[PDB]
Amino acid sequence: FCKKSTTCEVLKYNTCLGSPLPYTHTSLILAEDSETQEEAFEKLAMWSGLRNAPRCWAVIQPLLCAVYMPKCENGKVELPSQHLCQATRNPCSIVERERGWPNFLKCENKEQFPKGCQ
Ligand code: NA
Ligand SMILES: [Zn+2]
Repeated sequence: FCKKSTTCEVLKYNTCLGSPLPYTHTSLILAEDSETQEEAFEKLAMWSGLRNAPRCWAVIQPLLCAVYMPKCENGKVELPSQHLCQATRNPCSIVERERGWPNFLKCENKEQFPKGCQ
């Protein structure tokens, strides 16, 4: 329940939004707007507008990477934490005005963002 069972695929990129990754396997099961890694790349660049607000970017960048390019290992993908999600709501509240959060990026989604597994 802190992880989701899935089939891992080899990462086509070694970088998520500037950050080098310490893993080479991923899954697209968490990003409900992407079916391929090439689509996840496109959607990730779409979120890169939040760079102009450092206090938003500091928390939203690790979260988006945990959703779009998460670590897959031994048939399981890791789930992003509820604490990390809630930290984004306030400094990134501009999203609510401009487009709103997708269901897979809402904190009320307890199966996507469970608490405990930090
Ligand atoms: Na998907
Ligand atoms: Zn491998």
